[PDB]
Amino acid sequence: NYETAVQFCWNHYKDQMDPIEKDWCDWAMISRPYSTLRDCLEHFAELFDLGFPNPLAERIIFETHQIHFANCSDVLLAMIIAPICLIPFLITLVVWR
Amino acid sequence: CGNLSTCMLGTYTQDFNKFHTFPQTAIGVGAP
Amino acid sequence: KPFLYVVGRKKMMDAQYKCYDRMQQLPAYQGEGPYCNRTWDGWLCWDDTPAGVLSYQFCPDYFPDFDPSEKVTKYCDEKGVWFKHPENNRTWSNYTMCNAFTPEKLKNAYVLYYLAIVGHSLSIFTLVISLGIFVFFRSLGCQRVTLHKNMFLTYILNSMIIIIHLVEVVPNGELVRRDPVSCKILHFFHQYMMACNYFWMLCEGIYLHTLIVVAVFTEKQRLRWYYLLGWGFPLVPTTIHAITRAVYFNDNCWLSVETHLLYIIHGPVMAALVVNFFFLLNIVRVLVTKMRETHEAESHMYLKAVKATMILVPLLGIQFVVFPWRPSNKMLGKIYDYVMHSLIHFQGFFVATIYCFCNNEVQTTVKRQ
Amino acid sequence: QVQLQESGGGLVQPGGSLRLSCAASGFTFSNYKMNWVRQAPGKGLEWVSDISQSGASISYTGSVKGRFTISRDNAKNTLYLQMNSLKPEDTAVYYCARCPAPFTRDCFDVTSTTYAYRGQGTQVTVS
Amino acid sequence: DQRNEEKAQREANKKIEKQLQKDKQVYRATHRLLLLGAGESGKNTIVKTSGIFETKFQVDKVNFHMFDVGAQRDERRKWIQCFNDVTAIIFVVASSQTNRLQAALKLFDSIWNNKWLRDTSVILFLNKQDLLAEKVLAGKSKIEDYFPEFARYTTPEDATPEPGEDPRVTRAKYFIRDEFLRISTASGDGRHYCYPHFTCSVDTENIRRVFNDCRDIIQRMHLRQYELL
Amino acid sequence: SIAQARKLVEQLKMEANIDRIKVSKAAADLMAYCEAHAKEDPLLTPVPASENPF
Amino acid sequence: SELDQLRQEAEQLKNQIRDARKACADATLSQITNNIDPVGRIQMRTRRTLRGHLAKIYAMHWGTDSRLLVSASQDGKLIIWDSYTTNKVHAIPLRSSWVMTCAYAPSGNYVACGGLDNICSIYNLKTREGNVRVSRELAGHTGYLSCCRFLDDNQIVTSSGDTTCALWDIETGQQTTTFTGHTGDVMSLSLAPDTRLFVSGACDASAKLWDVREGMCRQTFTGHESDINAICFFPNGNAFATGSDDATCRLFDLRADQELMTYSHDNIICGITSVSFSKSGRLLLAGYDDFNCNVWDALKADRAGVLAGHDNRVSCLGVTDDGMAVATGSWDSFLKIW
Repeated sequence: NYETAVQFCWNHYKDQMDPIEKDWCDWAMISRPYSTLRDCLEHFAELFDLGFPNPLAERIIFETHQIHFANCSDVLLAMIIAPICLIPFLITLVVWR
Repeated sequence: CGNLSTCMLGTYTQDFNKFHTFPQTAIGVGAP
Repeated sequence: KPFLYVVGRKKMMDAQYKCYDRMQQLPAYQGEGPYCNRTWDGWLCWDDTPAGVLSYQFCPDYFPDFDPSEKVTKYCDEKGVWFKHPENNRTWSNYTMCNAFTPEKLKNAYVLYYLAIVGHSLSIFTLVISLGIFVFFRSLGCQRVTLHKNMFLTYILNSMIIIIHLVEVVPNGELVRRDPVSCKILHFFHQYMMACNYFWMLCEGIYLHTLIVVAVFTEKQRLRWYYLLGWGFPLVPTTIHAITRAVYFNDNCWLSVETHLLYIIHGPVMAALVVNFFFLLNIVRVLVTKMRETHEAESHMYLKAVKATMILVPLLGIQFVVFPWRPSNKMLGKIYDYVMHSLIHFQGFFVATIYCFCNNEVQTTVKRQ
Repeated sequence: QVQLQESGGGLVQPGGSLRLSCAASGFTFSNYKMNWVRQAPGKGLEWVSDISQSGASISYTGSVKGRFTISRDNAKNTLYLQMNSLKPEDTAVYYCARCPAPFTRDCFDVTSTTYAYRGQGTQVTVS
Repeated sequence: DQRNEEKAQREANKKIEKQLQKDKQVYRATHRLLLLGAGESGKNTIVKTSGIFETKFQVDKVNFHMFDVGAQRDERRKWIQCFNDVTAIIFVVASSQTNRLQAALKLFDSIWNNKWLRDTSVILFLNKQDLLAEKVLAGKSKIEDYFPEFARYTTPEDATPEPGEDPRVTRAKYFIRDEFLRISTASGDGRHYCYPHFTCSVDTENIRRVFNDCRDIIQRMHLRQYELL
Repeated sequence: SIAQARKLVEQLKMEANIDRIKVSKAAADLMAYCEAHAKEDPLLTPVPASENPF
Repeated sequence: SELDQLRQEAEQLKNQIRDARKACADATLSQITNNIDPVGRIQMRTRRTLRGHLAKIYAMHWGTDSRLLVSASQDGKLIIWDSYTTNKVHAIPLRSSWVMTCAYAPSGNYVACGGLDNICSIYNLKTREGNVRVSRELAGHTGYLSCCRFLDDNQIVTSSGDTTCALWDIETGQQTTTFTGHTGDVMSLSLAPDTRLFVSGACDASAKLWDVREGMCRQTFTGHESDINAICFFPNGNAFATGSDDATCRLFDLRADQELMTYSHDNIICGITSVSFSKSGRLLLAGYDDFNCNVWDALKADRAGVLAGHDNRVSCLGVTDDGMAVATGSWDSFLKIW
């Protein structure tokens, strides 16, 4: 049943944490390794009526946030203001050579 | 942008398009 | 998975980590007996709340069919647990109010869809006649009129791509779900002609400012720059936005506007309409001055100063500087969306009926021939 | 043949009265404006008074305003200048000049040194 | 072959059209004026043989083309129609024998009401202002017997007095202006305008008054194109 | 002056003995000239495209 | 003294000359000419358009070959058009930009132009070098030039605003005959088919008739009531039409000494600026000031056509020597070949 699926990817997530180990309490480098954890819980438990907030899954995701975060817990506007800045150089050019 | 007079046609082009191409989700029924 | 659903799950995981981390640092609190503890339903986390205290929270913008305007109605009874829906008999949260307004807004938005077509249908039928007169009658041909031909040529082509876009990409679910190259190319032409249309309102404003206010004697200036600022200049912001859109935020047919890359197009445009607004407070400043020297009556200098303002607004496109934003309320947006779509969609008609039909120099020329 | 003949004249004392009847034969008297020009002895032709097409406007110069009165009879084509309370400086010929072109509010070259649509004049001298 | 002479004409129609295009720019870059000053009124020195005495002078890179019409006959109704395309008509009036002012008042009325000159603005130059200050101050007051409405006349509230002038002359100078500004307002329609000015024929800035007045005519002409004014 | 008033009489005198004929004889040539050259008048009747330069 | 006596003989001579005209006024072409065939509405359309001029066109004249056409404008240009293919054969830059007349030599070698400069300049087209230059600078007049016409390659008849017509000699540059007798400014002239007589309508409402051999004034007509602005000879040489500023046209005659017909409409109030006849003298295209070329009829006196393809007033009008085209100029620089 579902219990065979929770412990399946529970230790699998630990295998993906090794490259980013000792640096898990930041927000940037946890984008990909964290999003793939829920897909296991969602896909295997879709048959059951408890969804993602599964009592079994609720603890394993709450405990996951305890083994890791217990001790620790410009290029966009450049292409925007440059074309606007180049307009008055042309608005002055048309009125005065 | 969004809520800007110049892209009002684009903002409309998105909200009107979301009804046809994106199905409605379950509002609490069989879900969170 | 669609791009909006991809960025919805990507944003949903940011709240799941933030909420579970917030439940760790925040300590517990003792309420009035059995109370409503903190639970994560799946979309928003709720904090510890005493029994009998309902919590209204804005629904998330994860899904495309969800608007953050409405709120939720999550409730917990006195026994000490959250509300259980009678059907599933499990924990429940009321997200109905978020999407309940979608059917009513569907019919209200459909009215604007037909307004954008009938409004753009007169921008072509009443403009080919307005353009077919200047090209037929060359006696009226002046530097003001040759700029009208380009001013009309961008009003026409912009109103043809929008009509094609509104009837091909917008109401077809298959085209957006299965993203083809054709729609993205059409969006590139739609964003180029729209920027070219909003840029020829500046060229027609600069020439008006360079003919009345400044440099009245030096006339017959070369049109090498007017033909470049209008038709060739919009190629710079549209191509830069196009290459960035394809590498950073590639939405389904680019119809989505929830990106800051659109400011590359709506920024130089919003920087040109303000110049036209600054070129409108300078034309009226002279027109009022040219009526005070005649020493007329004060009750007549204003009757003509409003007639000249309400005719340069369609030409210079002065409707985005007096309404540079949309209000957050709903009692104003119901009229704002109706008063802004009437000036934009019917702009090609209001221009063709003032400077071509209501022009005294045309009313006497055609009546003679 | 634009022919403008006048009448009246003779010697009158200062403060008397005279009626200068100006005949007009050869053109439509209504379609054209009328003028009165006098020539002082050894001086240039000056404009005295004009009348509109049909009694609309009756303008005078400075000296004859209130003293003289110009009127026209379109049924008789006779232009009149009812003079009253004359002054010893009014001793001058009185030509009956006609405006050059019809149905216009402009009149040009009526006081010119030589003009074609003018009369012979009457020696209106004051004793 | 019989079509080889065609390109010889199309090349003749090319250089000529190239000359007809470089001449179109220098023609519309020069504003043609008309000096129609009264006789013995300093019309020649109002800005300072042949049928027309041209006068080329520039004001801030704007070359004006004034045409002093001399050696012509008395009748002007026929030849005044050729000056309908000019920018303005410099009208010089002698403010001081026979009646000099009435000779210039009836002439201005004819130009104002001329069908061809209803779209041509007129610039008024009331000359001989220095001599005006001497006739009214002392001597024969010829402005009172040549005009019966001057005795019961008061200077308007819009009068700008100048230093060294008699108040009786200011009431007389502005009276002649109101006599010219009565025909330009009643019989007017709104196409052409009249700009009165005061000059003594010795002003060293008469080219500035015509320059500013011509800039107001082109602006009012451009305002008429866009149906603004 | 008086010397110019004589010029009007000395000129009008010779213009009185000029030969004159009735309108029925002087205007009858116009009716004959118009009818004679009516065939060669392109303004009266339109000519085909192969007969006019335009 | 003799001043009153001079008027007694003048009034009697004016009455003796008036009674003689009444005796020859049996029908005045009003009762017998009514039984003719009217050509009806003759509709014409513009076939060409010359838009090369910058200022208002004031005059034009066709050549003997009926192909070339010289036009004078108020910008200082004397462009010689080719009416067949619309080609600017020549573009003569004139000294004075005030041009009021122009003419084409009967041989096509010379071209003249007058204006407010009182000078009638002669330009040589057929030059050995290949360029264009002024050949003669005729001076002497005291008024603006109204119309100029060429008798031959060495003679030219002019008419100025100084109430006098002249006859110049291009070989030497001095005039040989000074026609005098008009009271108002002569506005136009037209040579007869035989270059011996020519009429000249003046501002004094009098149209005279001169003889190029002497300074003699043959006849004088005073039918009109305002300034005569246009004149043109009949193709037969025994009649001429006159347009005036009183919105009427009158066809005079030489053998009758009086006007025959008087073309006038109740609606027209604008003066006539240019008139000319057709090849057969059947049409009288008068150029009115209402931007329309009302095509009258010399016989029926009925308006049988109107040409309204003009923005501004029609300042000049010239029919071809063969009757194929009717070129009308106007103040909007558009010379349309009808």
